[PDB]
Amino acid sequence: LTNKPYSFVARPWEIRKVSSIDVLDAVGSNIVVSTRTNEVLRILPRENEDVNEEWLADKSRFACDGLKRQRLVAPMVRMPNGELQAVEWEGALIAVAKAIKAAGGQIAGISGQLADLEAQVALKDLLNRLGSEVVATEQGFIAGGTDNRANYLLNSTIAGLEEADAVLLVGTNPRYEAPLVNTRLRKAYVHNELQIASIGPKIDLSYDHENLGADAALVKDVCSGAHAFSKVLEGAKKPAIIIG
Amino acid sequence: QQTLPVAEVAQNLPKKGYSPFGTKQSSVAEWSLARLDDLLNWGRKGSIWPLTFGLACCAVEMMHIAAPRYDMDRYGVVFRASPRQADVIIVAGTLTNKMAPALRKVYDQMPEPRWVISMGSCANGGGYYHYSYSVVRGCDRIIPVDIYVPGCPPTAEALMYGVLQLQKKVKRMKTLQMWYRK
Amino acid sequence: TDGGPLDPKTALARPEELEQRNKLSGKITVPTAVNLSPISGVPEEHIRERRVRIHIPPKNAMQSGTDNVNTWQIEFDNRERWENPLMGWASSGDPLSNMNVQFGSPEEAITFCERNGWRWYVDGAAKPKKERVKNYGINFAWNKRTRVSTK
Amino acid sequence: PRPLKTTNPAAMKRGTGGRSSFNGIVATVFGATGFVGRYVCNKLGKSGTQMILPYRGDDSDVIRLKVTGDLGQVLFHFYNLEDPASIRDAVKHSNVVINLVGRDFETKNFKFKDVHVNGAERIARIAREAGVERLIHLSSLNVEANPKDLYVKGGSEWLKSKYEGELRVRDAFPNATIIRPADIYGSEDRFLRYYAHIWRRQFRSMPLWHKGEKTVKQPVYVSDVAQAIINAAKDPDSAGRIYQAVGPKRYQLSELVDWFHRLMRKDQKRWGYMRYDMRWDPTFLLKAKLNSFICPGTPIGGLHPARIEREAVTDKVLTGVPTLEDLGVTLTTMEQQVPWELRPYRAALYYDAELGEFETPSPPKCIEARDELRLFA
Amino acid sequence: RGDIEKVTHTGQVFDKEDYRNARFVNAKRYVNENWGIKLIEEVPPKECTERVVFCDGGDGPLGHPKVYINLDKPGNHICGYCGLRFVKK
Amino acid sequence: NMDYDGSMIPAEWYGWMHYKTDLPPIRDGCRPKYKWIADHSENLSGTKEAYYPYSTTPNKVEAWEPK
Amino acid sequence: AVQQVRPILSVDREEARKRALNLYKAWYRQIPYIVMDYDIPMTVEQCRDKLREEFVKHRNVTDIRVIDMLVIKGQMELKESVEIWKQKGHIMRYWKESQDPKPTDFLSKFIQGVN
Ligand SMILES: NC(=O)C1=CN([C@@H]2O[C@H](COP(=O)(O)OP(=O)(O)OC[C@H]3O[C@@H](n4cnc5c(N)ncnc54)[C@H](OP(=O)(O)O)[C@@H]3O)[C@@H](O)[C@H]2O)C=CC1
Ligand SMILES: CCCCCCCCCCCC
Ligand SMILES: CCCCCCCCCCCC
Ligand code: SF4
Ligand SMILES: [Zn+2]
Repeated sequence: LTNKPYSFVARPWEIRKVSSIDVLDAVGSNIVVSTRTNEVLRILPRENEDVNEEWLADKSRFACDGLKRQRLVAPMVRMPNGELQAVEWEGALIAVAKAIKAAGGQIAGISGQLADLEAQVALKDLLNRLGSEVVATEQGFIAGGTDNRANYLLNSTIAGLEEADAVLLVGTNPRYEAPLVNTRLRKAYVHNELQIASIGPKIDLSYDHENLGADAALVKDVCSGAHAFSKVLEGAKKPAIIIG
Repeated sequence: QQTLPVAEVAQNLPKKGYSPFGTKQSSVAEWSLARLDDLLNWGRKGSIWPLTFGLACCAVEMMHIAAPRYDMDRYGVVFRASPRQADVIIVAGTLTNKMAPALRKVYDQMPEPRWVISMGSCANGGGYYHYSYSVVRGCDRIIPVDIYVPGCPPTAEALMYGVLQLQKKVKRMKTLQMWYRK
Repeated sequence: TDGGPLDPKTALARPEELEQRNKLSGKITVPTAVNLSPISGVPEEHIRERRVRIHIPPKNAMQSGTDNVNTWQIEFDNRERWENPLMGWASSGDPLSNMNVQFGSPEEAITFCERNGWRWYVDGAAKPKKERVKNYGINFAWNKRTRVSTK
Repeated sequence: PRPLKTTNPAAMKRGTGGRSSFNGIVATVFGATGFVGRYVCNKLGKSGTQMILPYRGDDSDVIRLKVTGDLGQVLFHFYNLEDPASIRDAVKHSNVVINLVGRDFETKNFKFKDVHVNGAERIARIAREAGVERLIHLSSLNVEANPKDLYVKGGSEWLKSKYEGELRVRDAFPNATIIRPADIYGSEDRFLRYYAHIWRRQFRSMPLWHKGEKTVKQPVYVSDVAQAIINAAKDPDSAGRIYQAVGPKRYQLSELVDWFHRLMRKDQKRWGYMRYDMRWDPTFLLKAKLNSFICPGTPIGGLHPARIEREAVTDKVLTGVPTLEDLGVTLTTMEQQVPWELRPYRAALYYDAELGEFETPSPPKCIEARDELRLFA
Repeated sequence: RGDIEKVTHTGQVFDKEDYRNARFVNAKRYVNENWGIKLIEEVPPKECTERVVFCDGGDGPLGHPKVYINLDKPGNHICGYCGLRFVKK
Repeated sequence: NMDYDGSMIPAEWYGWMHYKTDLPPIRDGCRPKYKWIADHSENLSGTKEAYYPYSTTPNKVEAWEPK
Repeated sequence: AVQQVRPILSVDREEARKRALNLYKAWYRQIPYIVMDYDIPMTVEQCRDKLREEFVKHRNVTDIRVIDMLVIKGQMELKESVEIWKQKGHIMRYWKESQDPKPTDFLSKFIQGVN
């Protein structure tokens, strides 16, 4: 059984192996990238027991072709005739600087999904130095949850989620959103006899599970204690609640 | 790419002649300068004098055109010790970091016209010691090269192929006709 | 001692020469933190610019063997490679991009980098071993979800 | 604002500043055989520029230019200024065309109009029709419409030819970086080699026009001109501009010649060097005319009446026209290079001298503005 | 000259705006006229009776290493070394 | 005439001239003759029809193409 | 910390400083014989300024064994310059006369290339 995107491309003694971390999934799985003669070849797992444990998703592995297609190689400026034309770096930089000087106080910035920590820090430093106190992120969040980490953190460890006894999914599909968390939940289902209830539509989690419903009011009911899975979570030794 | 012609096509073609500049040039002065250039290139492609240089193993092959199987003195080619009394320097062997000003000085003190034969893989592009610290990556980046003999030890057949191709390059070398058309 | 002929370069030497030879035969006190950047012959740009990663090399995920994992190594940061316009090879202006230096412990590599003056950092520590129980009776179990469906 | 034409990942700049890399410039260097062309080719090959070098003569004249570039960055071509098809083949894949084509003397096949005017028009028109972005054709410093003859009858045809050529190139190619250099000093030049030669001096005596006092020159070093050509090629803002190329300080010709013979270990007493006015000497002009006549190629020592008019004229800069400091290049003083440059032309090199045998000569005096206006009054 | 704009069997040709076609004004481009794809689909497939067949390049020790191809699946089975096609009716 | 060199000998007579085999190609029935075997060519260096190398792989990184 | 090692030609820092000053004196005497003999385009004052810069970039070291290794290497270059033992191509290597200087500001480094 052989990688078909990596069909006869290179050889394993030739490969420069560089340690990296995949960014497409939110697991942050440790990978090793096969680079030979200044080209990406394939993505392979690197063993971190806490994060991924020799396992990699198909989206994280078979997206080495996406670094070859639809790339941006030149700085482009929309000329006033209506077309985006490739220009030099210095002309693009002074055009963006002239647009910034023409803005005069109304400047905002949005961070995406592939941005690292350092570009976000540099963007926030540029906006705060220019007098703009507004920054943005593409995926939304609750109001007031920024100050405490635990509102946006998988506080139970991914290596600790294999020791969970009963988990509750509130509107998430961990088979596709973060698949190594689903491998940890499958390991805890096989070994630790985990019983799992989910809230939302019917989903296949690659194991047997019960769907409580699609209404949000029963999300209160598990927090109220009237539902039997609230008694399951209270009687469990290591409970958890996973929210998408 | 063209191939050698078939013997019927070869019988259709006439003889090439000794002169690479053609028989007639539609001018008396052009014909006289072309024949003077032919005499000069005959005197220059006859008896080029290589230089006793011999950096490395490829040099041992250089004595196999001295050795009586191949006989470089049959062609006029004869070794001279001084670079002033030499037309050719056969850079043959590993050119290292300490031999960069040595080869540049010996090439510069050699008088014009100058043709350099690069014999051997070390002299062409570094070869088996290309990725080392001390070896200069070929002798092109210090001195000009006109002939690249490709074998690591070339056969002395293959070295005299480079010598004969240098003689054909000198035979096609034109200076008086260039002076008339400059 | 022996009643033979004495050594003439020690008997005829001045008292300043006897003091000079005995002081070089002794042991001086030096700090153990020694910077050897001007001695090693490295250009100063690679000293102030390159970052050194000390790491245990990654196991090949397609291969069960761990013999190549059993060492630590020093490697240097990857600079720009490019395509030469003639023929299409991978030209590189980085002389240190191809050097992996083997070491036994990260403390030895840290002291070596402090000796040679490199800007060092450790990517990851030594991997702890988790005790996992493996036996054949779990595959065929009674009222357990770990009963295997293969075979 | 400034568009990028190529938009190909093989064509963009990549790598560091070495020879094996690519700087994104594909330069065609016309007249690369000559004195400026070697330094221009070396300064291009230091940055990894792919160069097309067209030669009009023999292969042995341009075989020495393979050293400057790496493998694949030097491509030789055969051209002639009477054939536009070879120039069309030469500049068809070039972003930069450098015109160093010129000749100091008349030739039986090419006159001054045929090499400075008409050949420049053929090169500039073919480069404009081939889509070449830049053109860095050179000029002379003292170009004028009607340059008056100072000594000889028939002189200053070269300056008029370069002037007519530079306005017709600026008419034909609308944005050409015209560089006007003064007398250029270097190795293999004509300026130091003309004064150092046997045929210029007469019986160990040096003939100069007005004893060298009334001629003020501002010479420029050749790598400064070459690096100015590189900086004009790399900067797109230098297009359609005229750049004066002079040195940092001004000298008069008598002080320059006396300093040259002080550097050459040719003093007043031991060697017998003396300076006398060339205007009272009718032998030297007949000698220059005979040297220009009987030589089938280059005259011996570069001695011809055009060289006499080139050294006779005074180097005058025009206010409002930018110098080489606008191009970002530093300028090299003669006190850094010419003591090394006149080392092979020193007299009595057989003498195994000690350290204090020969004294280091004094640097020459530099003429100021007020002294120049007092001298020219 | 048509060898500059000719396409090799790896699907490579230089563009008209590329500077790398300036290397071919003095030396002609080498494109191999014998593409391996056309000369391997010109060879007809071999009809066989046995369930498995062996291939060794057709020369013995001078061919490729001997491999066995299964023919129970319908269609044309391609040897991965030499490209010869086998079929079972 | 005066253009002979060692590259004019074809591939079939090359081993007979270099004493590799004692069998001439007239009676050498083991030498193959295929449809794709090209005719012999001499060394074309120093000629307008020489060989000059290039990259055989195409471009592996594709740009955007905004339109 | 503390370590007992064998010394190289000096016990304390004062002798190593004396050896470095002896190197400076010997290189000062050797510079005018370097200039007149090697056929290099460098004035004597430029040579002495380059010698001063070579000592300045090694003023920062403090360890006596490192200082004495530098003294041994400088004595080797002095011995390779008293006897000629070299060419003009290697004497000019201290000045780096062929390398074009690179800018240090971040905008020019951003425009030129990733290095
Ligand atoms: N002191 C100086 O040198 C000064 C020079 N300039 C200008 O700078 C430029 C370069 O100067 P420089 O290097 O010294 O001059 P050179 O005479 O040394 O070089 C001129 C170049 O042009 C070529 N050439 C000459 N005539 C023709 C022609 N008819 N057709 C085609 N090519 C020809 C020569 O080729 P080849 O050698 O093969 O015959 C050579 O490569 C010229 O335009 C000159 O006017 C201006 C002021 C001072
Ligand atoms: C061999 C004699 C050469 C004479 C050259 C001219 C000398 C002029 C001297 C004028 C008075 C200083
Ligand atoms: C060959 C002789 C040249 C002499 C040049 C000097 C003449 C000095 C006297 C001038 C009188 C007008
Ligand atoms: S090319 Fe081969 S035979 Fe010649 S010197 Fe190098 S290793 Fe020796
Ligand atoms: Zn097969």
